[PDB]
Order: sequence, then C-alpha cells, then structure tokens
Amino acid sequence: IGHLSTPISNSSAVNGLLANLPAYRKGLTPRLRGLEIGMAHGYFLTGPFVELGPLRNTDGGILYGSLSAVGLVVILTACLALYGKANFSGSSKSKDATLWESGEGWSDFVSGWLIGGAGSVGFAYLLLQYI
Amino acid sequence: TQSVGEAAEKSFVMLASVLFAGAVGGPGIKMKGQGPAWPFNAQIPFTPSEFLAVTALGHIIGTGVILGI
Amino acid sequence: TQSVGEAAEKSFVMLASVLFAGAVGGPGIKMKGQGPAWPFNAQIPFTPSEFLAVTALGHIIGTGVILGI
Amino acid sequence: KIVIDKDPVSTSFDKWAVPGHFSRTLAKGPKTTTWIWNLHADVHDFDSYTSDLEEVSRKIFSAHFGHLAVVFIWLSGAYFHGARFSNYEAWLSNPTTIKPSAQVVWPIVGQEILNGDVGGGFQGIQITSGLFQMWRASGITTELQLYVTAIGALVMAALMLFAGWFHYHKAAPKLEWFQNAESMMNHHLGGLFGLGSLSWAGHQIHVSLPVNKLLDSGVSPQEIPLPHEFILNKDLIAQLYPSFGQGLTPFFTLNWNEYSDFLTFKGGLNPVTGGLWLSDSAHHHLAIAVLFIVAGHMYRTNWGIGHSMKEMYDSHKGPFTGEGHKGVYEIFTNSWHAQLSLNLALFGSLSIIVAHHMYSMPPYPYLATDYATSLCLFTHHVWIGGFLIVGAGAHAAIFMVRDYDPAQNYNNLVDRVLRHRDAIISHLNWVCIFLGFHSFGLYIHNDTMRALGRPQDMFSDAAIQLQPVFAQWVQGVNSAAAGNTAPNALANASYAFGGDIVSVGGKVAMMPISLGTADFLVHHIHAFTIHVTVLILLKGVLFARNSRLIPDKANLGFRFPCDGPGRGGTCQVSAWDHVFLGLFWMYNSLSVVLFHFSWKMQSDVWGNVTADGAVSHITGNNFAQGAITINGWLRDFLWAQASQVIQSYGSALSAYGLMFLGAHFIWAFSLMFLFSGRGYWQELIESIVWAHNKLKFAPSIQPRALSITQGRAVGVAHYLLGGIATTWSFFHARIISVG
Amino acid sequence: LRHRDAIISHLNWVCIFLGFHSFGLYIHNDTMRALGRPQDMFSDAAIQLQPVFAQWVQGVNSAAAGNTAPNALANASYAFGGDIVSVGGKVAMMPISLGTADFLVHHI
Ligand code: CLA
Ligand code: CLA
Ligand code: CLA
Ligand SMILES: CC1=C(/C=C/C(C)=C/C=C/C(C)=C/C=C/C=C(C)/C=C/C=C(C)/C=C/C2=C(C)CCCC2(C)C)C(C)(C)CCC1
Ligand SMILES: CC1=C(/C=C/C(C)=C/C=C/C(C)=C/C=C/C=C(C)/C=C/C=C(C)/C=C/C2=C(C)CCCC2(C)C)C(C)(C)CCC1
Ligand SMILES: CC1=C(C/C=C(\C)CCC[C@H](C)CCC[C@H](C)CCCC(C)C)C(=O)c2ccccc2C1=O
Repeated sequence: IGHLSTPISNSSAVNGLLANLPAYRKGLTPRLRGLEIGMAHGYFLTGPFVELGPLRNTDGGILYGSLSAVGLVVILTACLALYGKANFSGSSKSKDATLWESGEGWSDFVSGWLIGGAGSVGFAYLLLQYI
Repeated sequence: TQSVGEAAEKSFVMLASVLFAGAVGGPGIKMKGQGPAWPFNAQIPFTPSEFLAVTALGHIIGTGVILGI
Repeated sequence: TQSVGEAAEKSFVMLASVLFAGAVGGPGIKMKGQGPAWPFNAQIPFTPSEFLAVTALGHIIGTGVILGI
Repeated sequence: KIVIDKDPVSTSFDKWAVPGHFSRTLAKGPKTTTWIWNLHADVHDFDSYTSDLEEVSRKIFSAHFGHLAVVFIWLSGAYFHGARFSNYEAWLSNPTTIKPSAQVVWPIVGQEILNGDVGGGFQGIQITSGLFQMWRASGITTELQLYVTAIGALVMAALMLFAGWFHYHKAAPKLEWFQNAESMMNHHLGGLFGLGSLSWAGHQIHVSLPVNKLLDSGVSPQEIPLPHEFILNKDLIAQLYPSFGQGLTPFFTLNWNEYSDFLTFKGGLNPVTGGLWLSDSAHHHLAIAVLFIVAGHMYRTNWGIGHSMKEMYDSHKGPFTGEGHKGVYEIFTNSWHAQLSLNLALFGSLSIIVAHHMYSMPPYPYLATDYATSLCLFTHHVWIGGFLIVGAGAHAAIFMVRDYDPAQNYNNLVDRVLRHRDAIISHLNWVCIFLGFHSFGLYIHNDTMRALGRPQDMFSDAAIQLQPVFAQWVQGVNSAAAGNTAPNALANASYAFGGDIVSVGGKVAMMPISLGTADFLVHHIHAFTIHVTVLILLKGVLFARNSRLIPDKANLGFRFPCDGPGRGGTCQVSAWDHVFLGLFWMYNSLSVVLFHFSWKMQSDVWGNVTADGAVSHITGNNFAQGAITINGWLRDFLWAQASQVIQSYGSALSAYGLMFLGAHFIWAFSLMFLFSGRGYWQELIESIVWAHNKLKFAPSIQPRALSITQGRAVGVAHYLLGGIATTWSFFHARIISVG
Repeated sequence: LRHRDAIISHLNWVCIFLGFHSFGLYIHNDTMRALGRPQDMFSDAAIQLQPVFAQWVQGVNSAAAGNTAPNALANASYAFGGDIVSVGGKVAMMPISLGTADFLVHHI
C-alpha cells in the first residue's frame, strides 16, 4: 500500500474528532466554517498577551493585551489572503474542490475567520476585565 | 492568575479536566449510543448519557488536580 | 427583592421582557423561517434569526421598564 | 428494570394448620418420629422442594425481610431496656469509675442478688455489650431520645415484616430482576455503603461531634445543649470548632483545607477518653462514602457506560488456567448457594478483622479502659467470624453437590481446581503435619526441657530464641510510618506498634504490644489450626461429588450419613460431615485465638497506672515465659483465672459461676451423642415401647431414634453450646473483678 | 526502518521546540537585561521557571535516610539535602540547589 498498519492508525475515537472539526466537516458553507475556526483560535489568543505582556499590572493589562490579540488576527487574515492570492490563482480546479483544494470560498473563509477573530477576542476581554 | 480571581482560576482547572477526561475517557467507552438522546434532538457527536459521565469524571479528576496543587 | 440583589433583580425585568416581547412580537412576524437554522440542527419551534430579534426587542423593552421603574 | 407479577401467594391460613405443605415427601403424616425432625430440618432450604428458580428466589427475598425484622425487634430490646432500666445517666455523670448496668432483675428467690452495687444509685447486671460507650459517642444524653428509637426499631420491624409480606404476597419480582447483578452492585455500593456512611458522616458532625467537644471539656450531662439546637443556633455550633461560619461554600469552592478543625487526620486515641477521635471518624466515614459512591458507578446498566462483569472474565484467561473465569459470572447468577458461601467467607473474615481493629484502635469513649467489655467485644465477633466461615465451607459444598454444572464448566477455573484436587489437598495435608510438629511440638519440647530441669534448652527468651523477625519489622514500618511516609498524621494508626502509654485515669487505654519468642509460637499455632480448618472444609468441597472411594457422593446428596461398612467401611464421607468435622476444629482454632488474646491483653496490655505513669499490669507480665509451655497455659493461665468464677457463689457475679458449671455439663452431654451411634438406641426403644405396649398405649407416632447425621448434628450443636458458654462466663467473671 | 520518518520528524520537532524554549529563553533574557527591564526577564526575582520536578526528586531523596532507607545513617549524598561538610577549611559537599537558572541550563 502507501501507508502503514499499526494498531492505532485510523482509530475511531480520534477520527470522531477528526471528521467533526469545522475544517473537515460535511455540510458547512465556507462563510460559516471559517467562523467556528475564528471563534476557536481567537478566544485563547488573548490568553498569553494579558498575563504575559510588557505591562501586566496596570489598568490596563487585559485591555491593551487584548488589542494585540485582535492585532494578531489581522496579521493572520492578511496571511490567509496572501495564501489565497498565491495558492488560488483564479481558484484553479483540483481533485476535490474543498474549501482547501480548489478555492471557491476563500474570501468567504477569510472574511468568516475575521468575524470570530475579532468577536471571540473581545468576548474574553469581557470575561477577563469584567466577570 | 495575575489578570483573574483566585476562585476564578479553579474553573480553568475544572473545565480542562472535563476535556482531559473525555479526550481519553471518551474513546474507552465500549457500548456507546444507548439512550436517551439530546433534549432538542440536536444531532451531536456524543450522547448526553455519555457526556454526563465525562463531566462526572472531569469533576473527580479536577478535584484531584485542584487539591493536588 | 427581599431575598436577592439590587442589580440581580434587574435580570428578572430583562428576561421577562424577552418573554413579553416574543409572546406578542413573535406572532407578528410575517415571513418567518428564513435562514440560517440552529447551530446543531436542533429542530426547535423558531429560528435563530427570529429569536435574535426577540432578544433585541426584549433588550429595548427591558431598558424601558428598568429605567421606567 | 422493574418486572413484577401480581398476587403470587394468597394470604390464606389453610397452610398454617397442616404442617409440611412445602415438600412432596411431607404433607403425609408422621408414621415415625423422624418426620418431626425431617420437617424442622428441611424447612428453609427452599431449593430442596421448590424446583423453580424464580419461585425460590422470591422465598429467599421475602425471608430476608423477616430477618430484617427480628434484628429490629432485637435492636428495640437493646434500646428500650437501655432507656428504661439502665444507669446510663448515672454512667454519663461519671464515665470512668461507674461500670455500666442494664437488665435490673426481678425481686424473686435471690436472682435479685445479681442486682449488685455498680456505682451511683443503681444496682444491676454489669453489661459487657458496649452500648454505653457506643451511645455516648453518638451523643445520646437523656433516656428520652432513646425512647422513640425502640419505637422506631419496632415500627421499622413492622415495615420490613410488611415488606416481606408485600414483596411476596402481593408484588413479588421476576427472576430477571434478581439476575441484574450490575444494577444491584451499583446500588449496594452507592446507596447502601456509600450514602449509609455519608449519612452517618452527617450524623457524626451534626449530632455526635459537638456534644463530645463539650462532654470532654468536663462540664455536665445537664448544661450541655440538645442536638436540634446545633443545626439551628448556628453560633452555638460556631463557638466549637469555629469553621461553620463559612458553611457549605468551602465544600463547593473546593477549598477543603478550611475544614481543619472538625475534619482531621490526627490518628491517635482521644486521651481524655482513650478512644477514637470523632473528628477522625467523621472524616473517615466521609472518605468511605465518596470512595463507595464513586465505586457505585463502576458497573454497566442500560446507559452503556460501566464495566460488565461477563465481559471481564472472558479476557481474564491465562496459560496456566485455560479458559479463565468463563462461566463464573453465570455461577453467581444461577446458584444462590455459591453466592452464599462467597458472601459468608468475606462476612466472617470481616468479623475477625473488626475484632482486631477494635482493641488496637478503640472506637468509643471509655471503651478502652472498660476491660469488662473490650475483652468481650473481641471474643464475640471472633466467634461470629469463625461461625460464618464454616458456613462458607458448608454452602460451597452445597453448590458443588447439585448447582455445579460440568456443561458450563469445561476447562475453566472451577473445573481445573477439581482436576488437581489431590495436589491441592495433599500439599495442604503436608503443611498441617509440618505446622503440627513445628508449632505444637515446640510446646512439647518446651515441656520436656522445662520439666527435666533444663530451661536453657527450650525455646524461650533466655534459651534458643524463636524471634519473630518479620512482625517486629512490620511494627518498625507501621510506627515510623507517621510523619515519615504518612506526613499529615499526628500519630500512627494505633499505639500498639509503638508510642506513649495512653491512660484514662489509672487504667490503660492502649499500650505497645510487644512480640517476643512466645508470640512466634502461638501465632504459628494459629497458622497450624487454621490450615487444618481449611483442610477439612476444602476436602469436603473438592471431594463433594466424587473421589477414588465414592464416585456418586453428590448423587447421594449433600447430607447423607454414610455409604455403610463397604469399601472397608465408609462413615462420615459426605460433604455435611466435613462441616461437622470442621465445626470442632473451628472451636479448637478460635479458642486458642481467644486464649492468646485474654492472657496477652491481661498480662502485656492492661493494668493499673500510678501517677508518674509507671504501668503495672494485671497478671504482671507472665505471658513471656508461662505461655511457651503447655503447663504454663494450664498453671499460670487456666488455673489462675478460673478462680474468679468458682469463688462467686453468693455474689452478683453468680450466674457466671452457674453458666461455667452449666456449660461444662452440656459439653459432656454431647459425648452421649457423638461417641455413640443410632442402632443401639433404636434397639433400646423396642424395650421402651414395650412398656407402653404392655400397658396398651404405645403411640401411633412410632417413637424413633435420631438419624445418624442428626446424632452428629445434635452432638456438635451441644458441643459448641458448652465450650463457648464455658468461656463466655469465664471471660465475664475474671475481667470484671481484676480488670 | 519502516517508520523512520515518524521517528526523525518528531525528533526534528522536539529539537526545534527545545531550542526555542531553552535557548530563546536566554535571548529573551539577554534583551530584557539590555533594555533594562529585569521585571521582564526569566529569573528568580522575575517570571520564575521553577524546576518543581527536580526539586521534588531532590526532596524525596534527601528525606530517605530513616523513612525508606532506615539503616542508612545519613543520606545517599549531601547533594540532595542536609548539612554541609568541611575538610580542612574547604567544603566537601553541600546541597546543590536548583532554581530558575538551573532549570534554564538543564533544558539546554
Ligand atoms: C520596528 C517596528 C516595531 C515597533 C514600532 C514595535 C513595537 C512594539 N513591539 Mg515589537 N517587534 C518588532 C518590531 C516592532 N515592534 C520586530 C521586528 C520583532 C521581532 C524581533 C518584535 C518582537 C516583539 C515581541 C516579542 C513583543 C514586541 C512588543 C512591542 C510593543 C511594546 C509596547 C506595548 O505592547 O504596548 C501595549 C500595547 C499593546 C499590546 C497594544 C498596542 C497596539 C497593538 C500592537 C495593535 C492593536 C491592533 C491594531 C488596531 C491593528 C494591528 C496593528 C498592526 C496592523 C500594525 C510595541 C508596540 C511586545 C508586545 O506587547 O506585543 C504586542 C512584545 O511582546 N515586539
Ligand atoms: C488433642 C488431641 C488431638 C491430637 C494430638 C490430634 C492430632 C491431629 N489431628 Mg486430630 N482431631 C481431634 C483431636 C486431636 N487430633 C479431635 C477430637 C477430632 C474430632 C473433631 C479431630 C479431627 C481431625 C480432623 C478432621 C483432622 C485432624 C488432623 C490431625 C493431625 C494434624 C496434622 C499434625 O499436626 O501432625 C503432626 C502431629 C502432631 C502435632 C501430634 C503430636 C505429635 C508430637 C508433638 C510429636 C511426636 C513425639 C514423638 C516423636 C513420637 C514418637 C515417639 C514414641 C512413639 C515413643 C494431627 C495428627 C488432620 C489431618 O490428619 O491432617 C493431615 C485432619 O484433617 N483431626
Ligand atoms: C550558534 C550558531 C548556530 C545556531 C544558532 C544554529 C542553529 C541550529 N542548528 Mg546548527 N550548527 C552549527 C551552529 C548553529 N546552529 C554549526 C557550527 C554546525 C556545524 C557542526 C551546525 C550543524 C547542525 C546540524 C548537524 C544540525 C543543526 C541544527 C540546528 C537547528 C536546531 C533546532 C533549533 O534549535 O531551532 C530553533 C532555533 C534556534 C534556537 C535559533 C535561535 C533562534 C532565536 C533564539 C529566536 C529568533 C528570534 C527572532 C524571532 C528572529 C527573527 C527576528 C526578525 C524576523 C525581526 C538550529 C536552527 C539541527 C536541525 O536542523 O534540527 C532540526 C541539526 O540537525 N546544526
Ligand atoms: C486541557 C486539555 C485539552 C483541552 C484544551 C483545548 C483544546 C482547549 C481549547 C479550548 C478553546 C479554544 C475554547 C474555545 C472557546 C470559545 C469561546 C467560548 C468563545 C466564544 C465566542 C463567541 C462568543 C463569539 C461570538 C461572537 C462573534 C463571532 C461576533 C459577534 C458577537 C459574538 C461575540 C457573540 C485537550 C482536549 C487537548 C486534551 C486534554 C487536556
Ligand atoms: C429534575 C432535576 C434537575 C433539573 C431541573 C432544573 C435545573 C430546572 C431548572 C428550572 C428552570 C430553569 C425553570 C424555569 C422555568 C421558568 C418559568 C416557569 C417561567 C414562567 C414564566 C412565565 C410563563 C411568564 C412569562 C410571561 C411574561 C412575563 C409576560 C408576557 C407573557 C408571559 C406569560 C410569556 C436537576 C438538574 C436540578 C437535578 C436532578 C433533578
Ligand atoms: C440418646 C440417643 C438417642 C435417643 C434420644 C432421642 C431419640 C431424643 C429423645 C429426647 C427428646 C428431647 C424427646 C422430646 C420430648 C418431647 C417432644 C416432649 C413433649 C412435651 C411437651 C410439653 C413439649 C438417639 O436417637 C441417637 C441417635 C444417634 C446417635 C446417638 C443417639 C443417642 O445417643
């Protein structure tokens, strides 16, 4: 074959997380499955900035710290679109036509990522500075 | 806990423990899928019967870690 | 308000207002059922598009009652 | 799942009058007197005549409620006779000096001299049941509180007796309701042991802790509050151990370290009472609860999760063992008998474990110094322990006789044990003869070296030393354990491994029990006689069906007397007679275990403490050289301590002198049945029925002898009737006076 | 040999992960001292990286003479714990302590 047959390759309980994440999933539209990614990566990214920052013990640490978290995401949706210009030159048609093989929804992935990538970010700033 | 509460940072230890449980207690359940199903028939990739155990297992592991540190 | 908080009893006024809205703002919506549907495909007798408006209408009526009393 | 049929048994009195309705041997009429005994012998073994596994399991289920009733009737008599006729408030005033007494005796011939002076303004029989030290820990301060209980033990006796009625006469369950083992194991672990200790953990803090904070401050049984005030007046309960100011919120924000005054890990003995710290026993039964309720969710029911036991035996199989435990889950879901023996074995062996864990760790206030009770509380459960264990050897053989199936058992673990059963027995045979010479024969060497005037050539301390180098090291790690491995404890689990002598007044609560050269011997006696008691019961079970002698032993049943004078003579071959043989050896086993207790506890543990703390024991340390010989077991122990019960006529301790005499009688009365046989006596009734046929009234019930198993059964049941009751009074009279 | 990429590529990752999170913790520590921000470096009076496993192991081996090694008079060494020892005027051995600077080098 091509791959190897261990006793734990292609095991069910890890495939249940694999084929149900919002990037390998079945029916989600590429505007929406980029939201669940952007809601995911955004909420924790304001973790490291607010307890490990240049100023941590001020008014002032969660507020400024969380500007850099949305300030990181805007460099990521940039890096998503430069991947869109360079991998999808016209979204050249390929073997699967996923969101990922052939593009077709990439700036709907990109715009979907930025919604939670600002939305989930300040939600933790709500949950950290208040509550 | 430099940006949060002292009894607020236990909730990260307790809620990680539910995810620490079900990540390796979840694939150990042999007979899965036995009833009842979800309240609003939300087709979701586990059962409430199973998920109640993970929150129960997470509540025991989290008690072990919180009192352990 | 005899056994609760002063900023806790506003939450009964706000959450009643969402039920006060959707009980008589709900049957006034003419075109219902337009997308999107619920997140986990929970077959539930309204839409999240409609229900977000009721929580928005309830947030306005509740602001009117709380500041009104 | 709940599965019940309606009204299977009608509440009609027609089967009350005519006896023997349940058998097809019975309901005919006694043409002989064997029918009178054949009725009373085969009453309750419902598997003998009900050939229906559903029907028998309902008769077992309801009769357990009836046995739940007669405890609650008897628990009423322990609670009503203590509220009404006790010196309990006199015992609560001065706990140390005043001995307990309940059962005031009536004013007739001189049995009212048993109402002797006990202390206070009360006269009665000195009780050795420990209920006074038990109820004091529970917090019972006035007779009135107990008064309702006996009522609550009576009404729950009525409720269980109705539940035995309702769950058999009206609504008796299905067979498949009984085979639901995993839902039964989940509930008994979670609900019975878990919540039942959780609720006792609640009663220990809400009721039993706070008054023992006050009684041990030395104030009164009068100015202390009542239990209902402790819940309500939350600042009365916040003055003693001031941690109830925070309430149930530290239990829920997991800052459990803020319970550091009423939930403890002291681990010693309460020095003002000599018993267990109740704040330790509260944190105990809390941790037992949470362990048991968590263990209550281990087994699989109809929610998918849980361990299935049938799936756990398959894939427990080895190269030595073949099929593993396959079929063994089906054994304890079809056979009640195998379920009885396994449950009995770990009920009796538990009953000896509690007896060992009570003297080294006194659980109760002023039970430690009350040597009248703390010796009797040992010796009761040791006998109850040894009795259920021979029951475990009994009903193992009954499962083997009929409920054994070779179809379900092919090359699994039940079959292969029967397929090397000689190698099991003959190796266990050798170790009895090894441990008879090298444990009992050492006492014989200790006689023939001491009587010959050579006390340097025996096995003692001042001679060849048989030192217990292992058990002296186990004390070396169970006493260095605290703070060296168990760092949060104050002291060790008990003081017996080492530490200071703890005393309440001048009586020792507990002191470090040394092990010397004599303790190696007597422990190896116990290793000897238990290994014989195992051997007779294991030979009865492994050869229950067949042997080289009789291949149809279980075809002849569980309880058949003999196979006659054939094969050279074959008597006492059955699985019943091995239990009959194993009852005396169990009597011979535990009697040494009780003797090893009642001397070492008197000689090396208990005694009178002077003001500086210099202990003087009761017999004054004479186990270390007396107990190595047979003579010193007779001279220094049995002759010395039998004095207290033969100089007791005209005392309040006088029925002890009577039962010591009265049980020497019935023991010898066994030997009329044991050493003899049937066919002498049934021949002798030919002469005695002649005296009633000469005068023309020889009865229609033909006056019969006993059967051979019965003559064995009466002979052992009167044998144990004597030797335990001989010791029962002998232990009572001796430790009351000098202890 | 039939999975030799999974060995090497996971070994490749844990090499790079270790170089960033050990040596890069010095380049972080170089800069915060160069920029005069000693509240931002990784030190003992700073963001501490405490070696708790090597202090629990150093603890349980120094409290073993008498608990789990009873017949030993003193411990296995004086490098885990205990008093110092001198010969002449110089120290034979003393407990080598492991703080944030010892965590930082043990990962290198
Ligand atoms: C030469 C250009 C340059 C400039 C002006 C800065 C400036 C900064 N860097 Mg530095 N950095 C640079 C190059 C630069 N960097 C390079 C080339 C490297 C690699 C060697 C680094 C490696 C580095 C690290 C590891 C860190 C910094 C940090 C910082 C900040 C310290 C003060 C602060 O956080 O206020 C507190 C204020 C905030 C945290 C919020 C300020 C505004 C944020 C940045 C943007 C908010 C979103 C905005 C609306 C949109 C995104 C902006 C983006 C499009 C430009 C300061 C903003 C520290 C930091 O805090 O990161 C954020 C920090 O940890 N830098
Ligand atoms: C006190 C009287 C007494 C004695 C001494 C014995 C002895 C024995 N019983 Mg018996 N038993 C007794 C009463 C007694 N029983 C009674 C009353 C009953 C009725 C309930 C039984 C029912 C019973 C059963 C059911 C069993 C035994 C078994 C045994 C043997 C156990 C193994 C052993 O210890 O070998 C070593 C022997 C001794 C300790 C005997 C004393 C030997 C001395 C100390 C050494 C000899 C000195 C010297 C060398 C002799 C030679 C010199 C001389 C010839 C000149 C042992 C021979 C068991 C058995 O046979 O297992 C293999 C067994 O299963 N007995
Ligand atoms: C000091 C000089 C030096 C440095 C920095 C390196 C670095 C490296 N060597 Mg090399 N090597 C060297 C000398 C050096 N080597 C020499 C002299 C030889 C000849 C014998 C080799 C032969 C050799 C072999 C045979 C191998 C390596 C490998 C490696 C890599 C190891 C994994 C790692 O730590 O990644 C993390 C990277 C670092 C720790 C480098 C420093 C990065 C800093 C701390 C962070 C960057 C700061 C900032 C973000 C930078 C950008 C700022 C800007 C964008 C504004 C690493 C890149 C191995 C490898 O590739 O494994 C995967 C490997 O197998 N090297
Ligand atoms: C411990 C552990 C673990 C875990 C970890 C992880 C995985 C984590 C993650 C987690 C996460 C990561 C989480 C998430 C969350 C999120 C959230 C919860 C958020 C929210 C959001 C929101 C809220 C949004 C929305 C919005 C928008 C979009 C806009 C508009 C507005 C709003 C804001 C509404 C594991 C399993 C590995 C293993 C074992 C151990
Ligand atoms: C069973 C159980 C449970 C559960 C339960 C729960 C938790 C519940 C909750 C509860 C809830 C959560 C409920 C709620 C409900 C509500 C209600 C009851 C409401 C009503 C109201 C009304 C209806 C009113 C309204 C209105 C207005 C205001 C105006 C306009 C009109 C109307 C009428 C609409 C638990 C877990 C504990 C445990 C176990 C047992
Ligand atoms: C003495 C003896 C008998 C004879 C003893 C018998 C049959 C028991 C007779 C005594 C009982 C106690 C008589 C029962 C008394 C009546 C029931 C009295 C009724 C009066 C009412 C008021 C209750 C045996 O049958 C026997 C069998 C096998 C081995 C040894 C022996 C053995 O040693």
